Amino acid sequence: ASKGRKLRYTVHEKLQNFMAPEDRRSWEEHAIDRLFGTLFGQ
Amino acid sequence: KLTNPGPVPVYTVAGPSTARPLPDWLLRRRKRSAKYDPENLNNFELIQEFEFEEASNCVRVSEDGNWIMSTGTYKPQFHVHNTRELSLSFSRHTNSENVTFLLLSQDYSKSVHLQCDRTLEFHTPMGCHYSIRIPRFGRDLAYLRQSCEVLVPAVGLSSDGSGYGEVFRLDLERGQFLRPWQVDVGEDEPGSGLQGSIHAGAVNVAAVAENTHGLCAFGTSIGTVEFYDPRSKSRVAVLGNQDGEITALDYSRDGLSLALGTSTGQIRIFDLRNPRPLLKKDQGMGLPIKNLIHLTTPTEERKLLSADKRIIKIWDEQSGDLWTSVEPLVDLNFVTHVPDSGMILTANEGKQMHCFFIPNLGLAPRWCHFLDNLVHEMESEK
Amino acid sequence: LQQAILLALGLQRKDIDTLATELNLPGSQVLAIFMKIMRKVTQHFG
Amino acid sequence: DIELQKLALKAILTWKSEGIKPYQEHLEYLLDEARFKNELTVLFQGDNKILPEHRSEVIPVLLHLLYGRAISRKGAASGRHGLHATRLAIIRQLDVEDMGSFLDIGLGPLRAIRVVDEQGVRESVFAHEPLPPRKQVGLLNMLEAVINELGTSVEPYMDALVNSVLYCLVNACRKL
Amino acid sequence: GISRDSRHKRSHTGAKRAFYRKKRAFELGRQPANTRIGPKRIHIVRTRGGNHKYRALRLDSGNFAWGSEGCTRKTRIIGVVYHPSNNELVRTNTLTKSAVVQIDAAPFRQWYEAHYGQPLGRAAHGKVDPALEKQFEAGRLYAIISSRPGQSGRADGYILEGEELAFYQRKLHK
Amino acid sequence: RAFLKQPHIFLNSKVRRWYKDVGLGFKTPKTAIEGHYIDKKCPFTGMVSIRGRILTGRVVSTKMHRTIIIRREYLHYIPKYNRYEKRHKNLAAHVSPAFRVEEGDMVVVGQCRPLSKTVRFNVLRVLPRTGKSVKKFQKF
Amino acid sequence: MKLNISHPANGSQKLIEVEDERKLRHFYDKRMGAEVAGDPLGPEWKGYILRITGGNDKQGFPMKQGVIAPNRVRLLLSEGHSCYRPRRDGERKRKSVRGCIVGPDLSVLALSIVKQGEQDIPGLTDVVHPKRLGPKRATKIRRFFSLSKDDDVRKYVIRREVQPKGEGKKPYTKAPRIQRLVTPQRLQHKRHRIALKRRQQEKVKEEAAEYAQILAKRVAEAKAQK
RNA sequence: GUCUAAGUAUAAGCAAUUACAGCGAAACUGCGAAUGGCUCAUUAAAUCAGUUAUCGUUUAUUUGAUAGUACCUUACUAUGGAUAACCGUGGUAAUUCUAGAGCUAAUACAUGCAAAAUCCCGACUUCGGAAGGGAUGUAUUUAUUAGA
RNA sequence: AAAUUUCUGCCCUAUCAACUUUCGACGGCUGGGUAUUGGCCAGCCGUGGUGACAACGGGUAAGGGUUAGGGCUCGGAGAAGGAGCCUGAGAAACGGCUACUACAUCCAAGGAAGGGCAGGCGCGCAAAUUACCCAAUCCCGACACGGG
Repeated sequence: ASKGRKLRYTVHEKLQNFMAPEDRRSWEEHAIDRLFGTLFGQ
Repeated sequence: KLTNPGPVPVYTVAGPSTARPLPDWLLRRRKRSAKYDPENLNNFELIQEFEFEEASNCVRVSEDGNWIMSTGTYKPQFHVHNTRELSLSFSRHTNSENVTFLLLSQDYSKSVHLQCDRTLEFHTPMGCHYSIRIPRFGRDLAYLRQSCEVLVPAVGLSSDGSGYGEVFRLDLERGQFLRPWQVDVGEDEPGSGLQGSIHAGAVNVAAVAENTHGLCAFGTSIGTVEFYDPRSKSRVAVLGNQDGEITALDYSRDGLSLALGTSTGQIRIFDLRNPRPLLKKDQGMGLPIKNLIHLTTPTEERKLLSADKRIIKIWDEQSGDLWTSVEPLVDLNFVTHVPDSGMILTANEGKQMHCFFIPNLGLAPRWCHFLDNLVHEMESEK
Repeated sequence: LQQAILLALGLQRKDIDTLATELNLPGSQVLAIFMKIMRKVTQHFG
Repeated sequence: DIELQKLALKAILTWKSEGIKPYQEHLEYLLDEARFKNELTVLFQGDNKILPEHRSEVIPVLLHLLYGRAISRKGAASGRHGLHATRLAIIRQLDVEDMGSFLDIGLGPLRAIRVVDEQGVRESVFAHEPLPPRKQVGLLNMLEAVINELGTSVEPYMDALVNSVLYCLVNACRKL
Repeated sequence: GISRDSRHKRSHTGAKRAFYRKKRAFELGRQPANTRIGPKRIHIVRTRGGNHKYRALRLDSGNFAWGSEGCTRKTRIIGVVYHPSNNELVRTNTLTKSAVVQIDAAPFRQWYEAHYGQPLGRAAHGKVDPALEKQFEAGRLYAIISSRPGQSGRADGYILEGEELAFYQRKLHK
Repeated sequence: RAFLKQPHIFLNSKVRRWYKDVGLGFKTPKTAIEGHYIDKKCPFTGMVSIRGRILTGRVVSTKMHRTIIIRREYLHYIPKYNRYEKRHKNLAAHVSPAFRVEEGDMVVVGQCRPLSKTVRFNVLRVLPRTGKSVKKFQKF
Repeated sequence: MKLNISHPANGSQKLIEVEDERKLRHFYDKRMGAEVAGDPLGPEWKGYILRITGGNDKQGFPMKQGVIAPNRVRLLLSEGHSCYRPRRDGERKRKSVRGCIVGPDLSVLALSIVKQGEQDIPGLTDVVHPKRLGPKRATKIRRFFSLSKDDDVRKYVIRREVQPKGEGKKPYTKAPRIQRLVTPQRLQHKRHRIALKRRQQEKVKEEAAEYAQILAKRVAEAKAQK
């Protein structure tokens, strides 16, 4: 209701096409999804 | 240009000589009315207007390394320099004292900053791309480059839904607030305002890597690090019960060993799967460490430790030995290094931003070649 | 890095260009570093 | 003289001592005429208060300079806000052992004075002057500031205080 | 871009309007002062009629009033305790107007034992309220800033006593 | 919150209540005199100054935080009809807790400085009448 | 790179053509204001040492002191700097400028001998050049001549003789109108100022006393009506 | 752009019978340029008009007044420095580009110690004029008291 | 001088009855800035506020005082384009600086400064001075003179 305190999920027109996603990542994703598997819990 | 220590000499080429300087108007008055004989040779500048007339908040050098963007306090603004040409490229102003910024592009063409008046403001060399007012107050910032999305910790509890605490997030190819990443801070007073309470209710630090995996590491004011994973949109880990508010959060060059630190001044180096600390150091006094990042001489690895008591200690990691320590004579709000080598830049509470050179760690950078000859001139002096 | 430079000319015996390439440096910076080397060996000698 | 005091302080720091070392910037900021009061409240009730270890090493130079700064007439204004509030705040923020050493340096000739003997009145003492009346009225202003900013704690110096003030009073009533 | 105008707002009828006029120099809004803890960092700015005001941003010592007995002294600042507006101001420890802040007790206790003489915080006219005496034995009282540090360059105010004292101490307990 | 206080009357003294008249033949009510409510926007309690315009009228809305609305009707002369045409207005004023507030009553209000976007005005006298809802109509 | 070397204690300056950058090699890597001996320059330069004060490179860009660069660097300059006179006041104009490091790329080098050697340079050390003006303030002249409190600086002035037009007339003397001279007129002006001061104050005293007796009379008449 | 008896003149500027004197290029200083008007999408009680109010505000310029503020442990004593213009050595291809070296002034920027001083009181009083009683500005901010 | 502010007065239209709360919409409390009052902005909560007496929306067709009369008087945005800054009593001058963009000038190729109205043509055939002075009135400045 108030000034900005509510997340008005409004599509922002100039804020729309700022930066293209740049996948700068060094590993092969299998290392890390096994890693997130056997983190502290496993 | 002086040197603080004996064995491993640091070299403050520039900075405030006096912790309590006079008013600059009276200073120039006494200058223009008084006869004085200063050391014209060894006292100099590298770069034009390396000050902010009250203090500064945050500095970064670009991925191209050619731009020095520094956010400063009085009539709040930001100085951007081309360090290739050793001068201000320009100096553009804002509406309140900035908290912290980040550069999107490899050059200065795209900047964003969290600003104290609940805002996230964007900047091109043309001018200002319009700011976004976040709902609740925040501390720090991180950027998902692989899928361009700014994320920001928030203090206090959420209004509806759960009572965890949140990390606001907005994608750059989408334009919307996607969803606040709910990170549990703890309990708060039910009879209060919507901004939370003073005693607790804060998520403080967030760290990520952008060459390795880059897990979303979060740090909150009960001394707790949490973890989220990109492409999962979900929490991964809750770990690290400590006493102080966790202020440091930084991945190493491998992407595995984490080096966090708590506001008691207690630094801990962890392995991502060993819950036991790889290393612990409780140093200085209780006045909180602010910034800790890894840094490498061309052979070895070492670590920064910046505590706001004018304490900047470079420690070793492989041995844990305190390699060096400097007293920058003033309170300081930000520390960087040159990723090339050599220089350690520090935005301060003082008038002039203060910077340092170390020869035993690295060389004079690619835009100041003769600084090696300057420290050689100091070597001829002593 | 002084020890590497001192190795690379004093016992590996090469030139400033291949030194610039090998340890990743633009120009006469290594020449200024050996000027420092000469300074320290002279302050030892005598 | 402020210039005399500044060259004096330069020779004081030419005496290289570890007691005077961590406060030398405070001494320079005291002698700098544009930061006197604020450098004083940097010295006291600041983070860098005086360490009691080398406090004995640091007291004489700072008390001497502080006396000279309370005496110097140039930068002072008119009225009470000229130099009276300065001496007021000085003795408000000084210590009682520091007050004893301060009165020690303040009383030049009357530090060792006797006004009462085994007899009643020391007329042989009273029929002489060591001082001009300018320094006498300055002495009385100093001790009035001492007594008013001290209160009760004036007991262990009384044997000098009453002798000094009563000599000045009896010289006054003789001159009237 | 910051100002004080009303052209961007709506009417009493709830209706908005363009009424677009360019922002002018008598409508000026100036950037705020976050007056925080540090050594003296005060700027001076000329204003309408060239009139200079003092924007303080870092301040160390303020003058505070024990005026129920008749003195005020320039003491150091410890840090903010509570701000009625914003917990974020309380977080970053900013000095604003009407801000309850802890301060030192040494020159006040010196004046007490210099005038009355009775030791305090360690006949009948010398009388300290017991909560104030708790502050005295703590050596760090609660005063309040009643000056505008951004618009006067200085932190002047009065010590907290009695009813407002218990009120704000209870609010600390809240 | 903070503590409500008369800004320059010394309370924490060991050894008053300031209330001023507005003049102009008005009487400070006893609730404004010694009633322990303190509000900076009341004329007798706070430091606001009434001057310039004096008005009256009928409340339509008592249900707001110390803010009523006066509906001001008048008979505007349309020349095309050669007639007097009823035109209601809507006014704004700050309500002191000093007066007893009724709905539909004739309330006397005087002008002070602007205290918000809307409020420039303060109650000085209330006349308790049996006025009905917005269906009623009278030139006033 | 040619060398303008000045002996400022002699008041003399001299540009000299200088070849042999081999002989100029020791000037390299030198900040301005730094001390370098002219002994490796030439045989007439034994014992000579000098500081470097400025210079202009090819395309004449001047060299600012205190800037760490060897190349030409684009700076921004405010009012009170050298190398730049401001087009208007309060003006910060951005301009390129050569850096402190004496590279190979210069055209001239500004130097000043701060200490001679035993040789004398036939055109630099040999010719004396006086200050064109002596001091004007009486305390300055008293300080130079070390005069006493009575010595009449008025006759201890320095005069200049000139020959005017009119087909070779008599010489004419010139004297610089000493500023800081107390004249009896100035003393009278001080007297006049303080006289107006005391006159103002006694007039306030008179009007206050007469207003006091007037108000006493008026309240006496008022309570007499009462 | 800007000069009057009333800012700073050693123009090695003119013109003459002793720090200075007249005329006076140059330079510093102070003032100026909140306008003269030009272009073009408009402004539908928001401007605008009457009508108030500032006990809610800033004001170079005008004239009117306008400042009691000593002493306050040195025991000793009508003050500073710059620099311009000026003289010279240059650079570059060079523009309001200017480097080095040497000068000098302020209404430019800067500091600033005689047993008196000045108030309020006055007992006694020959209008005598006074014993002797007390006291030492302004600007800023906060608190208190008075505001009869 | 500048700056807010009060009551009234807009033209037509319901193929415009819901609107505001969608940069708060209305309060009141607290802070920030402003020369000051002010949700003008920042924290706290309350509930609004307007409208069939015509809100809101649409349309563009953008008058007042001097009274026999007519006359006579007064009457938004930009300085190649966005963004930031600088003097002054007063400018957010369009006077300047800085960046970005876009032209575009000289060059010895390394560099360097800069962006106006008026006029004539506008088919190959056509039509009103390229006048002069500040003499008066008025305006600005160290100022009787200088400039408009």
